[PDB]
Amino acid sequence: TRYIPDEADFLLGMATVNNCVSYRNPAEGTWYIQSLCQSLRERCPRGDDILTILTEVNYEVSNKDDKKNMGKQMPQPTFTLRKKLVFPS
Amino acid sequence: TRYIPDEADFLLGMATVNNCVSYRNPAEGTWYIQSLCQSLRERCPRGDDILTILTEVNYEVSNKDDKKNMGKQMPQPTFTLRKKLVFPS
Amino acid sequence: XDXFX
Amino acid sequence: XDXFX
Amino acid sequence: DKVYQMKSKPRGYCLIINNHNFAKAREKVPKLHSIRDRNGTHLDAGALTTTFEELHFEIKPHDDCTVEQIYEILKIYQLMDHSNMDCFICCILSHGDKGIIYGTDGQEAPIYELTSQFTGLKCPSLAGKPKVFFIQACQGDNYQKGIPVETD
Amino acid sequence: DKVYQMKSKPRGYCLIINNHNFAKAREKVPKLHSIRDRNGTHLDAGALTTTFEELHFEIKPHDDCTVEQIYEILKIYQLMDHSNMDCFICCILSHGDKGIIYGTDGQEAPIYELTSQFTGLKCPSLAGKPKVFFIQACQGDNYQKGIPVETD
Repeated sequence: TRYIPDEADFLLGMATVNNCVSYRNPAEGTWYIQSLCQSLRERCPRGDDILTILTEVNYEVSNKDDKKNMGKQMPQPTFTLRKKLVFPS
Repeated sequence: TRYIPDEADFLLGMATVNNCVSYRNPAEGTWYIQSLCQSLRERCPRGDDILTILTEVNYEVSNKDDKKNMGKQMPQPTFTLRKKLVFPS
Repeated sequence: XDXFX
Repeated sequence: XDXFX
Repeated sequence: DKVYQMKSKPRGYCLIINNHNFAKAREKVPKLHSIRDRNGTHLDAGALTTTFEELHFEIKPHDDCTVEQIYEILKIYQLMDHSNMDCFICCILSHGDKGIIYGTDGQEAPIYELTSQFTGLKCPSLAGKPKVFFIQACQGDNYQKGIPVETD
Repeated sequence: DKVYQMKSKPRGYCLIINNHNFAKAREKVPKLHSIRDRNGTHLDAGALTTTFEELHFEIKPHDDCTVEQIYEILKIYQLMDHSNMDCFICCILSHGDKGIIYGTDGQEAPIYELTSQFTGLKCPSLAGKPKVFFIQACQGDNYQKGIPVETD
């Protein structure tokens, strides 16, 4: 049989880089989850993989602004995936 | 003009997940850098992007073994990239 | 209220 | 010698 | 390109830990005396439910979990038989700080302690299969600054 | 799919910090009394040089750097004008531990302290442009265990 690392095949999607806040609009949901779901629903049926989709989430969340504090939010995936990850539909 | 997060557009390629060793063959180089360079040289001229290439590095390094300790090595990229990253050649 | 986590 | 970082 | 097999119906479980009520943190943890209830979090739980049901996952929602309750839920899924699944997804919606999420009680769970319940050794029926964690929480209390760039 | 512009010649700098000689760590840091010189590291420095020169980067190698010397090199590149570059790459080849790399002197540099020298505010001429860091170092002294899976 073959052996791979114990910690292989993980994908961690963080809403923010370390040390920083992530935003929640009480009337809409969070910047990260709402962007993630929109991108998954649009791109998974096209066969796009999750790292491409999460790159788009980074792009979209990066264009949002907190105009009370002049704040931004930078999501951050980390992965030990060894293959492309698609969610066919 | 447009504003994006201060920490946007980074790619961190770690040779190993936290807490663990990464391997260096004194007569060949390290598991991670030698695999990374082989994959970049083969796939960058095809137009493949860096997250796809780093996924292959995860695959290849995951199949290496330290048969003195029965050890493995799991590389781990983390990213705030907002676009696809290609290195044309 | 109108803002983070 | 034959092994890590 | 090798692609993970993604053919089973359902694809796997999608856990949702949806933390709203932080009254216990406010009462018990002095530094969290003002951390707010996470009003609107159900909109994310619902969006994730719609999205991942459309992608053929079986949704398993849990509301208002202390740290001890979170570990208990993860233990239940670590001990489940995922042999006929192709993937596992866990979504955590909560408050957090550097490297951690908070339970509704304001206790801390390091993120690594949550993901490491599903390593290949702890959950062999997911060995070789993608394990995906989405963490919607703060990771500190600093604001991320903006930088000016040219428009695309 | 949006793609980062990657058209300039050269594409940018590719720094290589190639740490081999750890005699000073062995002498000065009690817990590193046995950490070895990194024999063979020049093979990685050379492979990275070949690879990134083929991809049109200007290679900037530095051998045997203490922590203070590493920060000084990064400061030099943070203060350079990257306006005509499309990318920046930094490769660190060294010993390390959890979240850090070691200088040849056995002092510690947190990885975040290295990457954060190139944020958009610290280096505006790289704002909007990809910044890539490759870190070949241990991140602890545990061995990663293997798990059995079916062959592809």
